Amino acid sequence: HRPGPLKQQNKAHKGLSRVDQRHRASQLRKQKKEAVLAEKRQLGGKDGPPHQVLVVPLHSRISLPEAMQLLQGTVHLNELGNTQNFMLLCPRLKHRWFFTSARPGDLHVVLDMAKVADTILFLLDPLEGWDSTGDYCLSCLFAQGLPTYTLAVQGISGLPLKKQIDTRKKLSKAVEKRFPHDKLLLLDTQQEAGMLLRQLANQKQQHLAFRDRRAYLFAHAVDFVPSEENNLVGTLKISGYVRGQTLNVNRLLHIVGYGDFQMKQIDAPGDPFPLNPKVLMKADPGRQESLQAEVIPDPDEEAEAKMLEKYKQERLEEMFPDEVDTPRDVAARIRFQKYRGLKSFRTSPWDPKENLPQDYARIFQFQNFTNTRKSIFKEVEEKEVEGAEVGWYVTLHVSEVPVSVVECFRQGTPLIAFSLLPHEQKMSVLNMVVRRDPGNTEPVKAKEELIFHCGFRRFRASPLFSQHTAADKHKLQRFLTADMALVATVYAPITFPPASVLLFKQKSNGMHSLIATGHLMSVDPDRMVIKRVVLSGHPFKIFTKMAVVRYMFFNREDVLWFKPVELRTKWGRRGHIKEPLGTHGHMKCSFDGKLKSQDTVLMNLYKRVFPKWTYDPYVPEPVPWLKS
RNA sequence: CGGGGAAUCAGGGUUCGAUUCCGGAGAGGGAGCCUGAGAAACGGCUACCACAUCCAAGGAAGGCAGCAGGCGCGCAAAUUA
RNA sequence: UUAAAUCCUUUAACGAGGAUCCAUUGGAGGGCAAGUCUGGUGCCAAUUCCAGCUCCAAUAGCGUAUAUUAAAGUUGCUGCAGUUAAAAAGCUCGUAGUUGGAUCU
RNA sequence: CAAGACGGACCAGAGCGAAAGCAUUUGCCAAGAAUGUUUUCAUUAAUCAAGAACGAAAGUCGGAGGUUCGAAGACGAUCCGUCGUAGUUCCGACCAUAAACGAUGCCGACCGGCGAUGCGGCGGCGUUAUUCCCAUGACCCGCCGGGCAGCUUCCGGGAAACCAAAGUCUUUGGGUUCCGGGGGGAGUAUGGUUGCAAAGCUGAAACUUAAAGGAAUUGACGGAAGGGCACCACCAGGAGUGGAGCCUGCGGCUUAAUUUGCACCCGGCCCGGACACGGACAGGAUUGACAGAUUGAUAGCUCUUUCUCGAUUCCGUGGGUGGUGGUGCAUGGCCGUUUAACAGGUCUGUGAUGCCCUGUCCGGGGCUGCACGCGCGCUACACUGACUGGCUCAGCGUGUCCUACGCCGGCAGGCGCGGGUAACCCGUUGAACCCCAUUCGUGAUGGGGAUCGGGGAUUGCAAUUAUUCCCCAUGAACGAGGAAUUCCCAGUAAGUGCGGGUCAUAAGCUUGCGUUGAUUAAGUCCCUGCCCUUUGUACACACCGCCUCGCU
Repeated sequence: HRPGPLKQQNKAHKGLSRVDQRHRASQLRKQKKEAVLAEKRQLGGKDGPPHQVLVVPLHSRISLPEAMQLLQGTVHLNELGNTQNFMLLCPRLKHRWFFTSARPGDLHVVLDMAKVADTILFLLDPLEGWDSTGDYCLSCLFAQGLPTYTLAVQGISGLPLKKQIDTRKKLSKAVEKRFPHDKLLLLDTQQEAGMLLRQLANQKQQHLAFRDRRAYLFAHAVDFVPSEENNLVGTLKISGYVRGQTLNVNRLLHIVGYGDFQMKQIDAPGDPFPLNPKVLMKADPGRQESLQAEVIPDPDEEAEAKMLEKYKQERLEEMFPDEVDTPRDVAARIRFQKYRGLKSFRTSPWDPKENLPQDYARIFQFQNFTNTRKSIFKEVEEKEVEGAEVGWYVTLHVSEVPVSVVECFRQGTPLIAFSLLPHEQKMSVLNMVVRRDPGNTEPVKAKEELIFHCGFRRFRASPLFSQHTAADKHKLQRFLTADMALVATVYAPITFPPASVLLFKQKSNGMHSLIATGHLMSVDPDRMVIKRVVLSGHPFKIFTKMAVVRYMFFNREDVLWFKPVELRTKWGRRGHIKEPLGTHGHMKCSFDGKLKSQDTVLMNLYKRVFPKWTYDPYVPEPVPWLKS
């Protein structure tokens, strides 16, 4: 209310020096330049590991051995059954290299020798940028994480000179889609080889969080001491350079293709290839050595028919969101017994600890995941554990391995190990957000097996797909929709984020088809999947704010068991179940407004869903990938 | 760095000019010279300071704010034709 | 052409119907140009998020950020104000600086 | 008698001062504006950075004095009171700040009217100084100058309040000084400087925000206030229901219904489409029926037994219409009514006209049955009385059911004979209260009458759950009625009887009528209800302030 003129309201009474700046700049610049000089001096030099360079030809038209001749200063040519990986020492530029090669389509080979490489040298043909296979390996490499890379074109000087300049111009477009701001170097003669080696030697290094937070190692030499040959299990001796952090023997060691192992000793023999031309220092004892306790120690044409059926199921679940027909034989209070109805999907609460299954008795939990992650990261960043640290060529005595791993190194498969962080070997629930790659559009059922690449770890498992929303509960997606990003929930060993998430489908011919890509969101079992089931029916008698609906049920007590569930329609109004007619599922509903004859009455049933125990740590080696 | 100059422009003004023309200054920071008509010259020498190269450990050699090219810096800039 | 070339210019031959030999970038349903539109997704018919259609502008270009200038008479010499809106000093004597009546054919 | 303080009323529309400020007489001192001027000097001026004088109150340092008042403080109440410290007073040093205001630099020019006021000057009749013996003072008239302050004004200006400056401003320049640049941060930090101190002067940035602010006109608005009217409001009263019994109405409780704002209930009849499709049908579809029975009763309208009529047919399923349906509009004739007119209308006609659907008679019961709350009435709760007997007074009306008269029966009531279609007969309307006389005697009693048993008569087809009356046998509650209020000012309330309407018979509702006849008042808005005027002041809304904790 506004006061009148008779209301008494009084009018308010209104009542450094330039030399010093230059000196400061000099001091800060000296600090930054000395720190950067130390960081650049570590890699490739006499106080660090060799600079590891993985060479990948992105086209089938590239002759890899002649390029390897060009890159090869003294060469120590180590080789395997099919691959040749050679060390290169050059005191002219004072730099040490380990040059490895990998053909695209060998998924484990390229992914492993790129997840230890410091540099990736891509090779291109002058005509096109890359084939479909090179595109596939580039998609996988972008998914896993790229270190420093360098682009080189191989046969530009084989073309006539009249086109050569224009060719490079054209190939710039063929590069600008995926490598937008990157120069193209040439590999024709020894002189360009020296220039390329110089570009690789002095270059800014991309640093990757997953492999620098954990100590890792690429095994240069591997041999075996079997305890019993009939047992096919014995002590393994793997020699390579310490790469990421200080290697402490009291932590578990993961081999990327064979899982976790306990390691007993770290010895430091002489460096076989030092830059400028038997002693053991550590011990085993199990007073703090972690144990391998992943589980709680306390106790023809039918395939095409199935594929078309899955296509039709994806179409139906796309066009009907969650509609499932009521069974005419089984009682709805029995088939849907473990279901409840929610007035509110978003705001109505749900107990995270209600009705936990047996499998959650086999996993671990965090009282606070964020505080634990900060504590372990602060410990691994600030403290300095008394172990073999970065630079020395060490040899690992690891306790028990299967023998076949040794045989793997005899064909040419790289052997890469890394020390786990604490709490990594323990199983839990991993929720990891994924998005679908456009190259593949085959249907993906939610509870089918898939191959997961998560943070140096490969395993076969069955996830659950749910929506990535901002609510406390997330509805189940039974098909991986190829437009948005969903969340896969799985039983998996604990991996502390960040880490890359690659999903693959095992095809019939042995190839892995890429499906997903992304980051591990969190590791917590308190996330829940909510299966949402629609029952629908016809309001066959419509009156003023009161309707008679059929085709919901077929018994009479099925209405009574599901009475307190409110109803909704496709056209917007809600409704409440008043009372059944009898014996046939006909039932009177109370509605806030009038219903159309073409309207359909619906209700939802909710059930809390948890993943399945499908964790297989063995991933078979694919055949080389090819475009179909 | 200064000027000729650029942008806007009713008129007055305002903002910019490191930058190919003119003048000045410096050649990692200071200093002292030799020769020469002319230099306090650095693609000349001599020291100190700061960095840094080869070495047989005795010694020797250094100056891209020239053209390319690299690292670093960064929001930010091209071929060792 | 030129040192030798490239490009342009000049000319043989081939080279256009979905002439697929396919123009983008932004904005619009409060105000300057441009909407009585649709479909999913949640809260108690209103209502968060997402994909679109239709329209509009400039066009081989069009957004964005930052600085600055013009709009701006919000720095005012031209050309602002100072009762009640930001603002005139407690008051007067109180040197420099600024301004200084009329008059000589 | 003394000490310190302060100069009211006169005292303003005043005056003076640079401002702060300035009110007892007298004397002294040194200044000052305006006025007057045919004096002098002759540009000597205007405005302020620097620097300097003064600067209310409170405050600080030395003294003196301490009446009143009085921060603090001690007490007593719960913004006040008693006592009173520093102070308030004077002198000498500091401090230099105020809403230190016209919230409005200073100097100069130009630009409306008016009649008042303060000082000076000029001109002028008159009245006064107990006619004043000339001037002088006080008044009176007019003018000039510098003031303080008003009223007025399409000078113009302003966003408006308003301004003779806040004008002469986009048609933008008289001179000069200080000073603002959205709101906060913030007059804060920092440095300098002044001060004995309290503090004074100078004075940011980071950051943060989309506003901040000025002026004016306004509907509605629970309400609020002034009045007025009213016994459906009040004061003083009268009669009281509400206290008891009976009766009646809303709910509530039972019930088959106790209908409802003969409508109800229990049983038996009667009839109740065509269209399409599929069935039965002359071997016979279907109609009529003697007789007996079921039934509260009979009845071919039913349950048996077959006589006859023969196409006049009869069974089922449809979300398909619908017709002996209800309803409105345009529509042509026809009454009575005030050429004309039908808001009174009427009448078998027209639109494949819009819409919504596809009960009769008979018998019985019930129509408040009753624990109750919700309201009107009758009777009495006794001595101003009850019983009995005697005496003596009306009116409004009504009547082919009002009745006179005679006989009988103790009475309700029967029989016969006349009057009345009405100021004619009932009827001189022989009424009841009231009066007189007897008995009763303060006693749930000769008060009061309910509820009961028997008998008789009347009204009706029928009186059972008593239609109604009469007589006898019983005398329950009822002791003047606690907190809502109903009606009322003269032949009125109240007491008391008598008629009309409803009625084959009630007595219970409403209307009136007459008889005896009271208390209080000629007032009021205290309450209630209604009608006015003012207002959006009061409360509320609104302003602003005050607006959760716990580890890493």
